[PDB]
Amino acid sequence: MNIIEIKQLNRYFGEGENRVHVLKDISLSIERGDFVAIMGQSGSGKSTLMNIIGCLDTATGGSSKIDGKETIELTNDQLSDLRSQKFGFIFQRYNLLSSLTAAENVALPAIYAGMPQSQRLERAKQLLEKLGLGDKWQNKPNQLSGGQQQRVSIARALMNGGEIILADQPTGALDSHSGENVMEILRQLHEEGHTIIMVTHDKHIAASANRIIEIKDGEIISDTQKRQVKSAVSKDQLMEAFRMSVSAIVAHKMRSLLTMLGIIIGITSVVSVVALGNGSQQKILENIRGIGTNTMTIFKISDANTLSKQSYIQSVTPNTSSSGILVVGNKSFTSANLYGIGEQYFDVEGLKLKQGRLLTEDDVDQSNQVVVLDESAKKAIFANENPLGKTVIFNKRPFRVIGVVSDQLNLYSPYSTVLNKITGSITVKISDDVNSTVAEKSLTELLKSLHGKKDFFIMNSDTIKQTIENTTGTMKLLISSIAFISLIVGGIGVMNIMLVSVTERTKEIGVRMAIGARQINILQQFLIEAVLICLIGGVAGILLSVLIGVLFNSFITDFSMDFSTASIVTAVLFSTLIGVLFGYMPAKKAAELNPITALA
Amino acid sequence: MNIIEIKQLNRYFGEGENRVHVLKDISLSIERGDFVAIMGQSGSGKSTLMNIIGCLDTATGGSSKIDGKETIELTNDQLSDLRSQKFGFIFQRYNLLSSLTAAENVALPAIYAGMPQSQRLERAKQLLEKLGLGDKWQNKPNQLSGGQQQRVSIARALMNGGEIILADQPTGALDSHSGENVMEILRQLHEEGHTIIMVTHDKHIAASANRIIEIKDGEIISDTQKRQVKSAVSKDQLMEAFRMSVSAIVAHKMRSLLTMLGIIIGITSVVSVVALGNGSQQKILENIRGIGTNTMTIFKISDANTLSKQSYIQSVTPNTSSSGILVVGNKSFTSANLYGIGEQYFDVEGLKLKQGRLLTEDDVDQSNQVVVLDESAKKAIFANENPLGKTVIFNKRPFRVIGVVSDQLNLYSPYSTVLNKITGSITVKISDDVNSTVAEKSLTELLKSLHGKKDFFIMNSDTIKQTIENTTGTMKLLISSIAFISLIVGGIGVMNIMLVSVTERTKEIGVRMAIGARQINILQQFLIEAVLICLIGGVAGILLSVLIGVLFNSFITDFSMDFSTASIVTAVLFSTLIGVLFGYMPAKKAAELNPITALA
Ligand SMILES: Nc1ncnc2c1ncn2[C@@H]1O[C@H](COP(=O)(O)OP(=O)(O)OP(=O)(O)O)[C@@H](O)[C@H]1O
Ligand SMILES: Nc1ncnc2c1ncn2[C@@H]1O[C@H](COP(=O)(O)OP(=O)(O)OP(=O)(O)O)[C@@H](O)[C@H]1O
Ligand SMILES: [Mg+2]
Ligand SMILES: [Mg+2]
Repeated sequence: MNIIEIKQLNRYFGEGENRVHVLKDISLSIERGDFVAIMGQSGSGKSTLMNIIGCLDTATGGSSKIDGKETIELTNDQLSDLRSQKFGFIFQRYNLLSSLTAAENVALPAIYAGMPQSQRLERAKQLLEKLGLGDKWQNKPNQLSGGQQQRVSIARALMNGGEIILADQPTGALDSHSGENVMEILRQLHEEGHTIIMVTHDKHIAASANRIIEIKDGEIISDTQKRQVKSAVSKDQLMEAFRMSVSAIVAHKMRSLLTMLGIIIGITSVVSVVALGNGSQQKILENIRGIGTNTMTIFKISDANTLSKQSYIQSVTPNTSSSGILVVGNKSFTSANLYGIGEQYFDVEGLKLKQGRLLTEDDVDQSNQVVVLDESAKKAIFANENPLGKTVIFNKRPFRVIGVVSDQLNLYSPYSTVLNKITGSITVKISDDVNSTVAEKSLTELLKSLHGKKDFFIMNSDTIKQTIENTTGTMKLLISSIAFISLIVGGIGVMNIMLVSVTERTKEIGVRMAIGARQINILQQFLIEAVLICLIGGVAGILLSVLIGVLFNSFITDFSMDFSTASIVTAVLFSTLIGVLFGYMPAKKAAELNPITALA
Repeated sequence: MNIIEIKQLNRYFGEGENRVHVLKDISLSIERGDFVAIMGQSGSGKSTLMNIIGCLDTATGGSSKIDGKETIELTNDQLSDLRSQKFGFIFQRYNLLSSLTAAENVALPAIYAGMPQSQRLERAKQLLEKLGLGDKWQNKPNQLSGGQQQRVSIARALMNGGEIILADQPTGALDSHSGENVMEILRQLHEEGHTIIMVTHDKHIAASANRIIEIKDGEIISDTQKRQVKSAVSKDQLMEAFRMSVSAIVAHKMRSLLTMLGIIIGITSVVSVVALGNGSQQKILENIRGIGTNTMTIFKISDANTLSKQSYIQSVTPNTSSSGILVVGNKSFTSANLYGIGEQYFDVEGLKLKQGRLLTEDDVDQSNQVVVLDESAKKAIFANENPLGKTVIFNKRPFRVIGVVSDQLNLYSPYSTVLNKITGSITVKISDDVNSTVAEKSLTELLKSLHGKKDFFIMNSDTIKQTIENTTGTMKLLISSIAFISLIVGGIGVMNIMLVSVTERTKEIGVRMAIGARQINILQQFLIEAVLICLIGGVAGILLSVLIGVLFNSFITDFSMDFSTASIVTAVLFSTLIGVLFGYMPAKKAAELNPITALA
């Protein structure tokens, strides 16, 4: 019976005193397959009514029903169908996508309908033939005249062959020839049973309509008919969406490259400060560990034998000293010290080999008369001359100098040599990883298991092992809070550049919604636009930092940038989960507001 | 004679095969004060010629002369004058600024002319009266119909009363009433001696012209006259620019807030990592310094007296030991050690006061029999009981226990007590700031100045003083390269958000250029927009970090975030010098391209 039925239609804009009554109790039924012209004075409400009909706006009050179905009660996808297949909208200001060619702009409504791309380009091209722009099918909107852009808009409206054609001043910018041809087209679609509702100011145009409504001040003045009326009788979706996203990204080279370089940094920063931090910790903790060791002085040799058979004890020394008199040259250095020490004593106290060698196993087994010299008691006795080989005399008893060591007269001989050839404790080096007060109570246990009840007045020096654990806690807090900054820094960095760049195309959404796209079709390409730009700039990131590391480890002597694979994951899994969230969120808020509101 | 003289005018677009010949050897003289209508088929070259006349485009070849002056040879400011005062341009697609009201859009050309704002709003309002939009003077473009926007465009063209009025389809979107009124206006300006060149498609409109030119395919077909023709007879600048910048900033709340929060971070990051870094260095270097001191053992008392009178020597100790036997209870600890030490020895070796007191001056002056105990030789002798007061017996000679100290049987008495009451070197503490091998050769000098030629076999331990200087160099590199990152991070952060947000209004520039603004008038508000948004987000920055510091120093036990005033300056002077450079650069590249090219 009727195709459109608008009863009691009201429409307001604005917020009193800024509010205006724009459509005033409009009641209009349009007959199926009619040709209708709407005329009126500039700013009377004509475009506003056209939008509510084609489901771009929605009225403040009153019913509007397409094929008798109330539009407000329809679902958001149900509406997006009407806009793809029921309506075909020629916009007043033509609303083309500026990055697309003419042809591409025409075919676009037919992606959301889901026709194969080979068919689209040929049809779109034929629509531009019929309308006179077969010449310009490759031109983008801003390479066309206004009247050309207008005809591209007309083409697009005709692309999905919608039953109803809403034409809002479709000849405004065109000569009478071009304008007639366009009327020719519209007339033929009327003849093929389409329904035409056309806003116009030119009367010659309005004559091609059988019905002519006049609007003034939001109300309906005229209603004229020449005759009576005739009676009436997601898988590929994503392949396409991906293609959309890519050309979208290539079209906006700047926005894209900056967005992606935004994420690149918010990775390489976080990663390069985690790896700078752990590199300087290695060196700082090492500079401390090399200042002296941590040991437990027990102040027989089978005790110190099995003491050395742990993994929580790294080295062991039997100890025994001697107070006596040395001789070299004429000089006779009185009250010298000959420390009878173990195989591994130079490990246990971390003394470093300067010159020659240290006490081998053969020397302690044979009670060899060989002495390793203290740096200070080496230079004093031998001036600046090689002391290797040359002899000393401790208590009228020769000793062959076999090497020199670091500091903390001191002389180091085997314990077997001092208990055999000079006179007749047990120190252990507690491991770096094991806990200090654990081992103080692990050694109490493990030795008392060798019966002897005492004297376990066991002393142990562990102030290095303290100020390591003390400065590892400080270096953790530093690296941890520095990473937490640099991460929050370049997450906001991404959010800014993302929030801007996507909201910068909320009109592009409003167009896509008006020409048939369904809510989710938006979210498809805007997710794909994000992930595609996020996991390129991710890959760029992880391997840009790598290159920085190589540059740093090359030029930097002091410490090495040592990476963490945990940070790499964290930084990437963060900087994309944030960039995708802020690529989606704004696109989704756009696609869900009324197309016209998006269009401004 | 003539006002416009166009000889041999050619015009191409595009790059073969994409290039098109669009204006073909056009020769057109227009007579001063004429009323001219240009007609033609859609896309024949009409708008293109209109732009070259009004100095928005420039021709590929051939002359174009306004009042006989060749336009290409004019200077860029000379052109910006013509656009403010010679021409008044009604654009085809109306090209309003969307953030301005109707009135504001109309007056804008008259800021660059430099009329007082009180006069502008009243005139702009009157132009909107004459054209029918006195009702809507507060509406922004996107609160108007197309025909309303059109009339706002017309108003603006008439605002500077330009002699020539280029009107590109100025009735396209308006009813015959509104359109006639507009023709009424244009006719009256013709009557007041203005010159009118008007592109149109409507003939009734073209009849109001005395001359009617037809263009087709870039060439001139018709030329008709009804009659012959009549013969012809920076200081405030910145105040305004500032106002422009502010409303501009308030209009773009998002772009602005993000840009400014962009700089906020690129300060607070750099500053919080400099201050985290120096805080953790303080603690790490302290944890090292407290592990032991650096000293120079000289191994009489007036020597050690004047040795202590330096600022490169912090404390001094006379030294003398004793090997003997202690007694408490029945127990009799054999070969104990009684170190005869100085006033300040517990400073010199950094031993810390546990319990009671240390050797006062009165004790060393009186040779007091009082002993300070080693942590270990205190606990061993007195189990877990207070040893303060209670007596020991070193070599059948009482000693009153006066306190306890840290470690590195050991007993500490005055040197005067051991050289008087027990038996009958000089150690110095080299200062933290002075260099170590300097003082080794400053003490050689300063003591030999006390005659004595030797024995200056002076030893000194300074491995702490090494591993501080060794880890200050490592902590410098860390803080230095971490600051260098976080700084480059949030300079690019600013550049991105700035580059985007300003290039996002290159059309706004192209409009402003077409309506009279001079090149520098652009740079004025875009500098002011930057500095105004940069030195707000700077202030926000310096005092956001301050608040973070207070939060950190509150909750964090371990080390304190200690700020640098050098970083604060660096970070601010960087993040604004970069943001201003990238706020200016793009605006300036826009303002210097042809207005039409900017308009797309
Ligand atoms: N950047 C460009 N690249 C290629 N071609 C262009 C470019 N700019 C304009 N053109 C072409 O030059 C011609 C200029 O036509 P013009 O803008 O004068 O149209 P018009 O006569 O004003 O149309 P209408 O009557 O609808 O207003 C157009 O046909 C257009 O295709
Ligand atoms: N967001 C808004 N706020 C306030 N007023 C608005 C808003 N949107 C539209 N209007 C007003 O509602 C009216 C709608 O008019 P409409 O868009 O139908 O003009 P039109 O008849 O199409 O004009 P033309 O004939 O020139 O195309 C306008 O007069 C406009 O001022
Ligand atoms: Mg309209
Ligand atoms: Mg035009």
